[PDB]
Amino acid sequence: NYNYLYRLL
Amino acid sequence: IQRTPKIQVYSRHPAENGKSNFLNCYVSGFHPSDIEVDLLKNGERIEKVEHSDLSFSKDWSFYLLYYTEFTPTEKDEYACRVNHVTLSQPKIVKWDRDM
Amino acid sequence: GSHSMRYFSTSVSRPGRGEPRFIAVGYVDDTQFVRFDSDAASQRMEPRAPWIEQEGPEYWDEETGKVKAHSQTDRENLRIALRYYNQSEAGSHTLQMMFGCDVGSDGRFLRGYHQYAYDGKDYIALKEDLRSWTAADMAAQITKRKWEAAHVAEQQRAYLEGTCVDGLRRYLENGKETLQRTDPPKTHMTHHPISDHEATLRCWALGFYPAEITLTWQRDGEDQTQDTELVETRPAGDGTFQKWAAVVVPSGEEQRYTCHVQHEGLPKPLTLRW
Repeated sequence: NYNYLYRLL
Repeated sequence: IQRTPKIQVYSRHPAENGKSNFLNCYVSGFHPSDIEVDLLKNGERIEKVEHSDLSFSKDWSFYLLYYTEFTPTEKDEYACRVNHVTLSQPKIVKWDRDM
Repeated sequence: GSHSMRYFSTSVSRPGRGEPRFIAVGYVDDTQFVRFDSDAASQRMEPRAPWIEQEGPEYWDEETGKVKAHSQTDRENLRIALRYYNQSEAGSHTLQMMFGCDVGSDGRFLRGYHQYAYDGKDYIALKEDLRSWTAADMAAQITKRKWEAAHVAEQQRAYLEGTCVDGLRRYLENGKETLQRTDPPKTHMTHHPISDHEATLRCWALGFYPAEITLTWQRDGEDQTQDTELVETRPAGDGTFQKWAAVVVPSGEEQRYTCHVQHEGLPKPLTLRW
């Protein structure tokens, strides 16, 4: 399962 | 940074003339990921060549496998032509049946 | 007995040639099982292993949702990194990410990963304590304190310690036949004179899985690195791997060299001698 990735640098 | 590809050209099974096989060109350890890889039969580009999905190693450098089904013969020469920004001219690696 | 799952993503900006290209792949151990390519027509996560095709339509919808979201996130991150380093929109740049987990033989959580690289080099990486960040330069230190203040590490723990290891466990059960097998290397040696004084001896390992393996040459029972050549482990294309190790020897002294092959699938390390 993939992760939910929304975090910006 | 830029890293030149290491290039390996080999068959999936040990070569036997007249017996179907796969011809592989494995490029690893390069950066950036923009690369052109072509298989050559007697110097001519083979048209149906598949490749693996782009991936990379722990050091972040990329690797790809290009491959095609083929049947080796006594008189056919095969090679892999790799085109990358770190190579001032494309590198053409001939297929050696014992690497 | 231990196992890993990894997802690898690559975002590459193509200035003057469209939006950045995004490619992601997933692996259990040395076995790929999914892919996504932003330039492909389907716009879906796609199976790349037989045992993941069991997964039903809700899986494929959900995993597609998640990878497209990542693709938009990392397009933004490309632009932010361009600002951090003060670079022009003219050039092409690369943002790679890797995340996943390791489990032990009993399936319990061993370690979690969540790491970025920019233009081929370390940018920011979650440390093994899943609490703190290692940043590679002053650009990434900007991000490090942003993510410390927002507690981004804590908010990843549920995935790394829960979803990831649960998914990995399920995959290892669904694909036992493929993933939980060991294929021992098939080995042989080749011999080529290169002049009247010397010869090449080449030790081969073929058809092995997983990819981890050790080939070493000994002369009169002592490890030998001088005049040896070891190529990178390479894929056969059928799910197994290949490697060789070669040594140039004085003609007539072939019998004092031995090649030693160690692999998970071998109950005893192999010893080859011409």
